[PDB]
Amino acid sequence: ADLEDNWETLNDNLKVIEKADNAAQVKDALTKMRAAALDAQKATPPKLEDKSPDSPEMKDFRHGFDILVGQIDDALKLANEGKVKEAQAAAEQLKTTRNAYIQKYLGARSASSLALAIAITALYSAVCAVGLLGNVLVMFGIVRYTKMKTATNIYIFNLALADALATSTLPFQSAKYLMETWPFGELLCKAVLSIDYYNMFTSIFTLTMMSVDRYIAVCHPVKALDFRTPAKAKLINICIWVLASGVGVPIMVMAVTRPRDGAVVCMLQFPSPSWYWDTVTKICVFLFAFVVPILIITVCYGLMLLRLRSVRLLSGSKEKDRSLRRITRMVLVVVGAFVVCWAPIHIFVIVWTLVDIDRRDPLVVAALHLCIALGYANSSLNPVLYAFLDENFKRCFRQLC
Amino acid sequence: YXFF
Ligand code: NA
Repeated sequence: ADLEDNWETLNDNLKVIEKADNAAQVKDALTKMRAAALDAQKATPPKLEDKSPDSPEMKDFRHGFDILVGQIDDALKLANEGKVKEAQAAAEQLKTTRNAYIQKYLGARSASSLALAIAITALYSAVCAVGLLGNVLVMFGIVRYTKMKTATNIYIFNLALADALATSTLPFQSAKYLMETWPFGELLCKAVLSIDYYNMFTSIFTLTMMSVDRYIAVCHPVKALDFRTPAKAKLINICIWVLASGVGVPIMVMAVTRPRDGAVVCMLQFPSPSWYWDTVTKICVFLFAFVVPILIITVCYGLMLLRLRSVRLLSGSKEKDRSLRRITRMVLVVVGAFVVCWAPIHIFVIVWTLVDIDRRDPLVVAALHLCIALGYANSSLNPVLYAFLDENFKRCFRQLC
Repeated sequence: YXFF
């Protein structure tokens, strides 16, 4: 909204007036405050939202700004006469008046803001339910059944684990959005934030390795016998988690809970200068957990197209050939679904971080949160893709229901 | 992803 901005500019210029050498600074600050004040007076504060413009509460609210403006005018009169310190003193009085008579009306979130929290809570809940149940089923199926122990399925186990973990955090994140605070302590704050990064890194790294596995199964059938075993897949899974802990561990450490503006926030506290390391991390995340892995996957499939399209006998049997081909198609589809789901938020974050966009615009904030939600949706979508695209997962699904 |  405009009100919160106008209110921020009032505060910011009061601080300018406190530490000011000369009357020009004071006059300029006061004049800006007056424009903000007049603008603020035209708003409907969240606490009086959908109340009549001519209601007692609205009249009183507007009246408070007539008083502020009157005081800004007196302070400005003084500043124009050269009387800096008296103007500074007069401005200290605004702060009192403002707090004593206008403060009450500001504070709350708007209905639109609460609407957003409810919609997010709705989506996160649906995602959590389908995602958590779905991936726990996949993991149970892979362990429980002999026929499931395959190199490709061990990789899938790793995706399901990352997705199970990621979706388990959503109810806590939902609660935060509804309550506008973090009531779960620091340890669970550390857990939720680091799990977010683990999901992103372990997932794409695993999809990269599934693409490489497929590349080897198709273009190097003889060497594939050497490389493509369940045990080695498991080994690569572990390596993926170890490697991803290069980002995961720092995040555990930097994740803290702090009291701020009457709430507890769970946040990442980067070392000084915070803005610099925050931005280094974001560009690193974007490159090493999205762009570079996608190049590798693209290359792997590019080289596979030469053999997949321009041949007929890949293996020495009909059953194996079609089995090698559909598993390869599944991996591409799972990869595709991952990129579609994650690309929007990843682009948004870079734009949000680097470009001067209106970060308080209702539409931008709605779109952003939709894009964040789409990233999590990937986790609930994947179990359904395995059921749709793979013979043994369909049979495992049907045996359950 | 992402957070403050
Ligand atoms: Na994932």
